[PDB]
Amino acid sequence: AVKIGIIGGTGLDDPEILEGRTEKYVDTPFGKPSDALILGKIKNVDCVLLARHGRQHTIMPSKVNYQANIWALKEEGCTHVIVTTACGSLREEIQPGDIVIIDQFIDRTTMRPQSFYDGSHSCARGVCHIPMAEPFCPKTREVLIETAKKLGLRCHSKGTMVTIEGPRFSSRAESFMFRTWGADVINMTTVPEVVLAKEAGICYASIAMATDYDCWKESVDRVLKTLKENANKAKSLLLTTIPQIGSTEWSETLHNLKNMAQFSVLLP
Amino acid sequence: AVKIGIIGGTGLDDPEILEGRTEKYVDTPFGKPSDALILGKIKNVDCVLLARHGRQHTIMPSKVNYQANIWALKEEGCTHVIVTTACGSLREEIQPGDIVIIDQFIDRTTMRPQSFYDGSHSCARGVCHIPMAEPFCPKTREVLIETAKKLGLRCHSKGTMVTIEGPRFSSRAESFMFRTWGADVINMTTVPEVVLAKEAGICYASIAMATDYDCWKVLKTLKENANKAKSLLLTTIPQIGSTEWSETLHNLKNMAQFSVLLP
Amino acid sequence: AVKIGIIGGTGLDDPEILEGRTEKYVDTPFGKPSDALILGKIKNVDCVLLARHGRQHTIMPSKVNYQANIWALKEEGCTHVIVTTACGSLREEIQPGDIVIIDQFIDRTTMRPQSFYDGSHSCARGVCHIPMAEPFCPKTREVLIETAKKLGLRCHSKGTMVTIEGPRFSSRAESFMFRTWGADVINMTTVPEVVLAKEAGICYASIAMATDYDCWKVLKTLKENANKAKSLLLTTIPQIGSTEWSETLHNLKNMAQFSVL
Repeated sequence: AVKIGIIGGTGLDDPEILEGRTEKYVDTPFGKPSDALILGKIKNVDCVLLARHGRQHTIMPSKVNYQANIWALKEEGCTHVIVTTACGSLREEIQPGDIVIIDQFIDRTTMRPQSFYDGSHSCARGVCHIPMAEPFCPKTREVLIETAKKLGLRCHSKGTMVTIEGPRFSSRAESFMFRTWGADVINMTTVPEVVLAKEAGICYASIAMATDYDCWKESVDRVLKTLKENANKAKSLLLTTIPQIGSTEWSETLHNLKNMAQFSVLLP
Repeated sequence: AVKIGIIGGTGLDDPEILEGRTEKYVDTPFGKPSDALILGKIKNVDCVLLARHGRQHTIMPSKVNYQANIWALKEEGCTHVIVTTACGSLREEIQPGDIVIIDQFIDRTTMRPQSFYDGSHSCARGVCHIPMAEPFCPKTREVLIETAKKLGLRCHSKGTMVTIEGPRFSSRAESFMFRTWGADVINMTTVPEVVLAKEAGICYASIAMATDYDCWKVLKTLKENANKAKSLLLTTIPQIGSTEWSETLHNLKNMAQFSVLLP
Repeated sequence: AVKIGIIGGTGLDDPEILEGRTEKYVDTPFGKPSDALILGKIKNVDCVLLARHGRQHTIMPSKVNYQANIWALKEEGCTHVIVTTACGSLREEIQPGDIVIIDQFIDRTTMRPQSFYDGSHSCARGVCHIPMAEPFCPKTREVLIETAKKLGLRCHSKGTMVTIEGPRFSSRAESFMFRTWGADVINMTTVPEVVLAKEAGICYASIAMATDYDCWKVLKTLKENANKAKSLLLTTIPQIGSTEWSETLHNLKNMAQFSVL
């Protein structure tokens, strides 16, 4: 019995994707989420859609309440969270329009809370050191990859996302430097989203859409065109991927995530 | 009608550079600037001088009000902001006493707001993703570069500045690490000043003065550097005032306005 | 005359270490330290033990009040602070159970104040730029190195620590990239602890105990490390007591004072 959190970023602020949709506002112990939860369905599978930046795209990446967002999805009984993110490419072979099913991340954020266990909440007591060797759910990633192959989508099977604080773009020096650190794509929103998802014991996976090369590489209209196409690629990828997920067993996987998440907490 | 904002850093807390000096505190939606603005002129060019750390150098770099400093200068009607910075050298060929007219930076700061568009000020609404592929004004830089040449100053034409949070200096491991990153010089104040200037649509350039090599390899050199930097400024500013800036300024403002996503 | 501050990290939250335990809760202009200072002696050397995370290990690395901790140890008269840290290893040659008398750090923290001189406390006036070229006391590190040999402990003589913000662990890609930066071991507590000890003019060194390989490549080896660290401390501290320091502290004290503008 699965329930799929879906976080929609840039170009997917308010996407018509769910059947039988209901609007639901919640509060959480970490504050309010970016916008109403959108309860709904794809084929037979229960989904919950949420606009990372709010449905009018009014919340900058530094100010996204990632804690509230993941907590609200957890609380609504989500088993998976699949997200999208418009990103810059740091690699010749990752072309504008390409999907990257990222497997790793490099944190360059500085102002964002990264744990539920901050010692200030009684819903999250103790000190948690969550493991990050494998931040993304490999089975959910496997299905995303398989399904994009089916759809005939240009797709990369792994990649390391460097997440910057923003809101500014990179400098050229930084773009070049990120390359030397082994980053493949860049954005402002993966961290700490992915980190909090692990703490919450939720299978998390990210659909990264390369909207353009970052400034290392030697037109707004071209970028907005790429971005709109990318959004439609991502929409089908989700529409086709989510029913595949709803047709396999997950209690196996989910028991191991819930355990890694409990076992990272140190009691007083 | 240019008007040059000038931000004095280490060694330039309280220089006497302007004619017809006048002084006033000013307010901004972002808080108090580091100190009173000093108004005055260099030849026929209107200038605004501001001490980055206060005139008594009382403000540490993580505590500098970058937003108010740049907003103040903008509201005063500045077209340009030319700044000095006392830096360390990460490169053998950038010798103590050299000037670097930097053209890139790497961010190592952790505590500083980098945008006016934080969602909480009526004067800056929207989400702004400002491009930083080319963070300093190349045209302002080019005049600085040419003027340094005419003055016979040891001057490098470009360089990448790594801005650390501070106020502590870098470990030796860190200094070596920054070299592997392609950093050329190191300081505490370039980020976010430079980012906020672009968001403001002001032409920004930075005269960086190597006081020493960083620890991978003070006071007297620092005094000589301020005097070279002051000379560069006195000679550059009348050149900026004698050339045309409308298209440059129009390109900056358009890029900035284009960066802003409204509801 | 010397007095040895001792900060105990993970596995050393409340060690049975000092002769004649006297419990002293203090306050500082930066807040309360993680817990009571424990006063005591080891072979006639005046010591002050402190639990980094509190005696029940309740405070996470990001929330440790490093300013209150260093300041309290300093007011107490400490000439030296020797600390323990439970770390990950980023090198094949640094195995679980090995000790590393670290000599460098790479800062990867984001949330943490790294100075006393913040312009808001009158006990610490002005702008201070503390040199960090040699963050750890070479004198104190040597004594620790010799003793560890004398004790039969696997021990590396130098090493660069990367201090990440946490509380999460590193991703693989971060862990590979730290190696290429030149880090050898990875923790969450060294920075700004080391930095504040320098400002304070106190001799600082750190016993880093590798509990595992970080993910580029358990609870048992931690308990064993704890023991090895206790030993190293019990034996190291009297050697320091029976050596001369006047010149070292003078130079530390002077560098600290000349860093303030």
